[PDB]
Amino acid sequence: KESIVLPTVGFDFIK
Amino acid sequence: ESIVLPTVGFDFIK
Amino acid sequence: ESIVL
Amino acid sequence: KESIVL
Amino acid sequence: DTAQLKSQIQQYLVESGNYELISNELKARLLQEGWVDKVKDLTKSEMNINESTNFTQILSTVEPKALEMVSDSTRETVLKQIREFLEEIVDT
Amino acid sequence: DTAQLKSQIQQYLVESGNYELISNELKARLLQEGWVDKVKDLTKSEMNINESTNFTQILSTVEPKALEMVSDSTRETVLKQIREFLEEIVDT
Amino acid sequence: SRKDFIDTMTRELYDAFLHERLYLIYMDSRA
Amino acid sequence: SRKDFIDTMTRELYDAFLHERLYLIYMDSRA
Repeated sequence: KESIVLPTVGFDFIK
Repeated sequence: ESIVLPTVGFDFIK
Repeated sequence: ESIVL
Repeated sequence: KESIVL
Repeated sequence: DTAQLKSQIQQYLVESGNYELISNELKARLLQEGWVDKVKDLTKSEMNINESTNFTQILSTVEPKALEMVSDSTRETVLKQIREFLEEIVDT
Repeated sequence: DTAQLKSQIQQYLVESGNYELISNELKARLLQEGWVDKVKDLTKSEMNINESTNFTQILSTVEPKALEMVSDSTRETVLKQIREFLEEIVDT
Repeated sequence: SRKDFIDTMTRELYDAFLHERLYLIYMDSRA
Repeated sequence: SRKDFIDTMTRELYDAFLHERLYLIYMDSRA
């Protein structure tokens, strides 16, 4: 709720 | 309580 | 082609 | 051949 | 730079907050269709028949069947929102 | 199976809790060495030279320098812990 | 040209989103 | 050998850990 939400390793947009 | 998943930055595969 | 925010 | 044991 | 452009997209996608919103919406929607429970029960049952259950392995048997089960409403709404974001970010 | 074995490693790496433990340790250590702040200030100035600030772009200029700044203590401790885990998982 | 670019970029991002969604179900399922 | 296998797997995992750590500094830095 204070920091930015990063995608998990499962989010394979690149490679 | 739940398991810690790595972020998109953890590029073990490729 | 290009990415400008 | 390489195996993965839990 | 083709692979470097994808970094800029992903970069701005996350920083602008659009990644959070879309991943959240897509969860909520897929959850209401019962698409989650349908895909969940398939993975669980796929895990019990085969002793060694690797993700990349079951991905090949579950993924294709799961994409089509996505309600057309949901699929089109998300695709639209993604494109709208891309349309603003990509240059002329 | 080479790319499929890396899937099994990462699977068990995360499920066993070793991913959590090692990343936390690695954070705490690098944070106390001031390796974070050094890499922090380094990326910032690396972003200032180039108008377009992409992670993959600066990665080629920052990554190699950051590895070496890792204290010999930390690098060996983590490498050891990683290998110890691998040694148990991989079969003979 | 640019139209064809966004078309693929859209699908690839859409797939990433769903691919990740599967992964979270896989991992959460093994619990 | 099996010795050489784990040797590479070790380095790749160590790199992944540090690669991720960098990314988090990058993303946190833009804040």
